[PDB]
Amino acid sequence: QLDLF
Amino acid sequence: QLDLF
Amino acid sequence: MKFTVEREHLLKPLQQVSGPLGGRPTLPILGNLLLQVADGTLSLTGTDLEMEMVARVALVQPHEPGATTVPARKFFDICRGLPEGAEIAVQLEGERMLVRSGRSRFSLSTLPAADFPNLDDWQSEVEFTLPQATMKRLIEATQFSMAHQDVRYYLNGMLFETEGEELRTVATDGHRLAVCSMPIGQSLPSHSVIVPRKGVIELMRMLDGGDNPLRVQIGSNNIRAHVGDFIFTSKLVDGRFPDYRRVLPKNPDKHLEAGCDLLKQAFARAAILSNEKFRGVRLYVSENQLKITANNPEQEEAEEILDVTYSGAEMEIGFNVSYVLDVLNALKCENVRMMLTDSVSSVQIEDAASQSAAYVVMPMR
Amino acid sequence: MKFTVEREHLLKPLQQVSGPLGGRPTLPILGNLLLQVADGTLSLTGTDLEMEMVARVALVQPHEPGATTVPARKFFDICRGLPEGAEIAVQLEGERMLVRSGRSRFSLSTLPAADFPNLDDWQSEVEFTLPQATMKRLIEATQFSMAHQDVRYYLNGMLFETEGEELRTVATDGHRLAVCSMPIGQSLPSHSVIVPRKGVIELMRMLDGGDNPLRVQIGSNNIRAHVGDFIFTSKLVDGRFPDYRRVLPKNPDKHLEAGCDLLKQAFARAAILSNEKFRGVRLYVSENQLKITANNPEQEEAEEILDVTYSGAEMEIGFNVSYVLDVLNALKCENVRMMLTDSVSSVQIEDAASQSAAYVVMPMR
Repeated sequence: QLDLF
Repeated sequence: QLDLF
Repeated sequence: MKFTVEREHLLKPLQQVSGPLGGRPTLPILGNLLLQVADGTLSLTGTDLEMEMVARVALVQPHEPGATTVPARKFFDICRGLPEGAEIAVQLEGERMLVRSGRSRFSLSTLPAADFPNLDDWQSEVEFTLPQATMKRLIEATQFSMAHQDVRYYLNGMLFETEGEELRTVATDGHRLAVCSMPIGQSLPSHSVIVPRKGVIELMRMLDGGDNPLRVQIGSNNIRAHVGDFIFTSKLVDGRFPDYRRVLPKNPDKHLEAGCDLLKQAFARAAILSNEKFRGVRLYVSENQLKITANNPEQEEAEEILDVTYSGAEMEIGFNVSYVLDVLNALKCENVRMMLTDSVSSVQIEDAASQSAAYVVMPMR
Repeated sequence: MKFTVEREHLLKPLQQVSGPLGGRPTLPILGNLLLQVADGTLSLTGTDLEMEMVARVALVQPHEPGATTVPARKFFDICRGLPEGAEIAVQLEGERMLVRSGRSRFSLSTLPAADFPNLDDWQSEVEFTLPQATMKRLIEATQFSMAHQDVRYYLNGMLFETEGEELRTVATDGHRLAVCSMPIGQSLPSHSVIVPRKGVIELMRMLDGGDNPLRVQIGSNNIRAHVGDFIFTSKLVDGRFPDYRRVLPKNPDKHLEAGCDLLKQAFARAAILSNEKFRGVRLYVSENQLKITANNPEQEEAEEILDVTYSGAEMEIGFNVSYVLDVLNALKCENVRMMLTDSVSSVQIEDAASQSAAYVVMPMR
């Protein structure tokens, strides 16, 4: 899971 | 609370 | 094993067989459904070891016999998730079950059919058929009176009793009792069995409401119900249920009649200000009048006065309001009859227009 | 303190002030409702020390001014439990409040009005009015994207942003974002505030659906909403919300369009066989086609193939299926547009026919 910020 | 039997 | 079936023919059977199954099963195979293809029929079985639900689905489309077990929730969700009118093609391929419909493909893990729990064979002692509505009525009329996780396990179930042409249900928690009798139209031998809580819940759930009659078979330690293409089987509770006949007030001197709704609403309001743990309310019966009072440890007080039909002697009786409300909510009639003896003896509550169901509540000192 | 009011005109106010008053309170007085009679108006107040609910009921019948605090749930239950059209006569009689209607009588324990928490007055910095339906839409379009008990506390709320004639809601958990803009027909200064989860829930709860417009007033550390004769006040989250404008993909090269339902159903089915914790699905985008795959640790596999409108380069992107489904369920439109960059960059999802709401979902690996 990658983060938006 | 009373009992039935 | 292989089969092709319309989604519509598979949905209700999958829902029904997933019934005995809970979120976290004891054994992993208990989270699975047993699928068996044989003679143009797909059998689906779900179990929790105490009870089983078997559904039979007719296969019109080509099929190959065989058996396997698949995760119930995942398989049901896949079929349910498929569009209306979808054709579901199922095939066993190794230790995986393949589910195909349109451009949707699923591979589910299997557990061997041989590992699936087999409920012991038994021969039916008493068999009868009855409308679904009759079974629903018998259960709904008494279910709430069953004990909740009581140490005396025999009270956590429902007694099913056959006598003459009547089927009767009895449920008691030791403080209150519910008894419902319904004619069956078949002369039956005298049999008395305890169906566990979960079996009772399953019996209710299986009743679709429709035209299909319900076929009941009772053995010495098991009960079976057939509805359409479903077969529910449950172990019975091995215990001796108390005699409801002894519990019933013999000749109540005092008879009170009241509108069920007005009586229910007055008790519901008074209940608000009763002890949160003991739920004690006081009933003051007098000529054509009922006064209900409640108070709690915070010293809050409720009072309700109703016009009732009563002509006997004035008396004060204490009751757990929850027990009274449970009866009034189970009744679903216009008027109710309360049959009283004295302040230390049980009340019998009924439909004023029907004796088929009787409710016995022991008072509070 | 004394008042007489018609049940149906006390019900909604009690439901709106007492409804949010839930669970075991910190202080006992927090479980109470402040009742104040003054100038032909009955004020009802519920508080949790942070959020406040005040309702004003016009007293068209004789009344005596005064104030007290009564258990909220018990008082609401009494009024609700009374019959249709009932006249509720209330009077303070010592350290107990008397509630009388017909032949129903209640005495409730009181706590002094002076002990009731009085929230400090504050000055509104921004104010505007808008239809209830607009507020409902703004919240419902983004609410699901709010973080659940995240350490970055400012993400557990919803940003309310005013800019020109628009009101905008933003919600993010750091993985997915939801932004909804609605024109409000009033020129507003540029303001940005974070409303806590519970304040958001209450703002939704207060929307009756009816003709009444909603008047919002935003202060430095508080927000208040007026709907009819009800005033909801909440403290704001003191934090800096991330900039949604930066989060939005700059100029995506790839654009996919699909029927929302077909897309949703395909994802819902693939979700069944995805990792229960990580919910990872894979999307394979190709000319006019989408292939969705999912597998879990038990090596179960799901595959879905759909016809989409896609004219671009073939790519494979991983997503938490729950995040995708949440967007597709929040959309409630015929067609959706997915705007993509690459496999390691966020997707923007929106209604193919509307830019009012945008959903940004960060992929996986």
